[PDB]
Amino acid sequence: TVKTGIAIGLNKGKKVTSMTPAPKISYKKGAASNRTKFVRSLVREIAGLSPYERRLIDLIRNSGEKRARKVAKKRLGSFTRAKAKVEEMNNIIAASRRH
Amino acid sequence: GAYKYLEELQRKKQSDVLRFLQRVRVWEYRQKNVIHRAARPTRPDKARRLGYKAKQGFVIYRVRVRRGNRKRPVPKGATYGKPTNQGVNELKYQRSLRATAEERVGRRAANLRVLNSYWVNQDSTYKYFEVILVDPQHKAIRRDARYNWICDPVHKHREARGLTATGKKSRGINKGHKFNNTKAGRRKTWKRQNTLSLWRYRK
Amino acid sequence: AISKNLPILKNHFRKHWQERVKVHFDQAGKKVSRRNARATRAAKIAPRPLDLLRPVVRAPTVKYNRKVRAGRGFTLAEVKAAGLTAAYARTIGIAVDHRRQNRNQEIFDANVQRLKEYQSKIIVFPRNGKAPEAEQVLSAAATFPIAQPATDVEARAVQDNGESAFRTLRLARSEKKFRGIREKRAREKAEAE
Amino acid sequence: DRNTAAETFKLFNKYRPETAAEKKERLTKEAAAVAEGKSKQDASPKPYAVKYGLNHVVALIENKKAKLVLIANDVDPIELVVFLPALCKKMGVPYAIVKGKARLGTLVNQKTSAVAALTEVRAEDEAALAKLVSTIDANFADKYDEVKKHWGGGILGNKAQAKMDKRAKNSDSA
RNA sequence: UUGACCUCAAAUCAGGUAGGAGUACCCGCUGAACUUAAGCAUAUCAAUAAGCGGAGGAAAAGAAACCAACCGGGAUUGCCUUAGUAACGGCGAGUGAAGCGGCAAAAGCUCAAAUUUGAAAUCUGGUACCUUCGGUGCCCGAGUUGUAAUUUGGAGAGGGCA
RNA sequence: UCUUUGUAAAGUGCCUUCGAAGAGUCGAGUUGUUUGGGAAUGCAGCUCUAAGUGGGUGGUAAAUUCCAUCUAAAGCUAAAU
RNA sequence: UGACAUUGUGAAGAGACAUAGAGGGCUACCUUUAUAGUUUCU
Repeated sequence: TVKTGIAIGLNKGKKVTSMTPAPKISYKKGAASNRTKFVRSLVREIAGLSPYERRLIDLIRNSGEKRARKVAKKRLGSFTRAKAKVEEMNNIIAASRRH
Repeated sequence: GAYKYLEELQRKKQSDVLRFLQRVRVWEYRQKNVIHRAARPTRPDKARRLGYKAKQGFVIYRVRVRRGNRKRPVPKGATYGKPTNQGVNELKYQRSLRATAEERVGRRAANLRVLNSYWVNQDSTYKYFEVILVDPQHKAIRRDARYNWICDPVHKHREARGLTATGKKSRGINKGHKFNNTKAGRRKTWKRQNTLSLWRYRK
Repeated sequence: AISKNLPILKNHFRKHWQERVKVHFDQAGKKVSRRNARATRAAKIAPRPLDLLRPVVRAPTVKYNRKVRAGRGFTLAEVKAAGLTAAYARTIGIAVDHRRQNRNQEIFDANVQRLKEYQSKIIVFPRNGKAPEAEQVLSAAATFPIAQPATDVEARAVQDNGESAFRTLRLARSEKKFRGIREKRAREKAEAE
Repeated sequence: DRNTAAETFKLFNKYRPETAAEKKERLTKEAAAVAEGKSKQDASPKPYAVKYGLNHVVALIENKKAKLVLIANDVDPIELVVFLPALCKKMGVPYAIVKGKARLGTLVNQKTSAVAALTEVRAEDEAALAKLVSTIDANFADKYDEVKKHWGGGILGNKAQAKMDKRAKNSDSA
């Protein structure tokens, strides 16, 4: 991570003595907590899925993951959200099959 | 700790329970008055998050506003204007349905101050909001410095001046490069960068 | 219209600029008002140095990389290494900045030294004392100036080894430009047996 | 049903909280005690009261402290307690949907409680509480999966029932 | 034969509050055209005038879902500058910011989301007393569908040392 | 000035566990308006509509071996203007 | 006029995705069978 000590190149910049400052707590925002995981599991167990997720599950089972990703991209925002949603539906069907 | 459960459940807008509740509650609100007093918030967690506290001087008002575009309120067709301004139908109001909801609520309850508002329901014709208001003259708010800031005259009709959350969002009041036109105020910025500044010794 | 050989000038005066004309007639009066406000605030805070102690920081970009200037406040790490809590530093006149980090040991030492100097050079009156005033000074900035760190000696020994420092720049630029293509070639050669 | 509701509310009424007059009496007696003997504020016995408050009781269920939890059915926003049977099933605390948030409010000396809970009991009625919990669990905690599969509603008005009755009668009358 | 809750009412009920004025400046909505383009329709004028709503002595903004790409700065706001520039534009007429840099001024923070559960510890009002911008007895009420203390991301949360 | 409501509120040289953080909201599309913001700067209407090492941004539209930087959808705040 | 939303609950026929059997001397649009990812109107 050290700079090369010249003005042009891949790690250009002055060669200084780094410090790696103490991480801020605000950088811990994406971290899952036991409280929120417990609440979310209980809430999903008491609420249940939505029509587009039901369609996604049946699409994964019958048509396939590529078509599921296409429809999830259409429903949700983007490809990253579609990927996360289709993988989540894969988790759901895995849990359903196991028990 | 039921508020966490309430909020997580509310996020699941498309579940069977929430669809059923949405149907029945939207019918009930449609059958009630356009602006009416709500005895309690239907989303206590949302109200507390937005600043409502279950104490005397805090009130909740339910309001519904018509959805859709803002049709230009002038036929006669006689604008003698340019084709760029000729459009009538697909024009959009620059303030949110939330903003007009709380403006109507504040005009109705002009003795209170609009603290906040949130979305509760919607159908094709209407959107439904609940407005949290505070009484600046109740002593339970005038004392107890946690909320007496709103009893100062500078907060008269925050909903009208666009100082609520929806108002600031619509005004564009945000930090960053994407809001260079609207950070300190659109018109203030325009005036500052269209002023001709002349010093005694001309620079 | 357009006429003889002249530069093309863009005088943006097609709006109602005459309404938005701000000629600064109040420059002298406002300087007097600013000095009066400074004096009045000094009289109000009569023992205090009229401003907070600021840290030394580096200017961000590559154009001002060389300069060292005055920042907003000291890092929580800096005030900890000096030996104070953030709240007490704020209360005895040290500007504290939470969001600024120190990834740099040199700047860390410079600001810790500034904090130690300030602590040595100030006196905190007790809450129940005789208030031994000490002829208040008016500028922590003027009594703790920012000095540019000395990077090198005036004379040294020539250490030449034969790379000309231009071939080095050219090669470093070349590796930066072609690294992705080289990684491509390496990955393709590993993939195709 | 009414009988077990009566037994449960009798047990809870025996476990009813302390009134304001009793609270003032207790505070004055503790003031006298710490004045004369300088007691460590523990001369008063440990209280045995029914825990109320939705957040308090939900936290108690989360902590598994609650022996038994009564959930009203009249809460105007159902989402306040609609997750409570699931929480009680998850944490293995017996729950009973009871009739009357006003009844629970009278139980806890208010107008409306929407939830009540016992976390600790006295030995003199621990057996009664266990007997009550057996039947309450028989109704609610073990039939939870069936109750979560069972769909309600869908009942039509009197005239509509009569109309479908007439149609079915004239259809199967051949 | 009775007592509650929920919601919704009524009263010349107890006490309050809102409206209107002014509007130079301030916060928004709405919104043109004359004009320029040597015509003209996009553009320009102009995110202006007129119209509407809402404040104060200032308002607004404000302690980063920022700027950056550096050896990194560090709430906001103004001035100098960036700069008539990067960009936009029948790429025509025209329009057109921002980071850095210097300075003025500088100030920080708090709610929701946590069980006080060995004690709603909170608060309006009525009635008494007094040192009355209020403070103390008592009473009713609000409030557990959550009022106090505790923590606000910089952090912060059943304990123990010199 | 009458006096401290004599168990009144604050830090590390060692952490037994953690660390709740805002949803018709981000985000996507489309429409209109607006911006210097240009495969779309902000705003608004409609449709869809999330997630937890997640989410936003990184000024050219689209999987990533890695980055960097903040922490939104709640709120108050004098001075320089 | 279409699509989507408002918008929630049940019924016969028309297109592919026959893995196969009815036709005319290295072979035409071609009526028709299991209908367990699908269709809107009469």
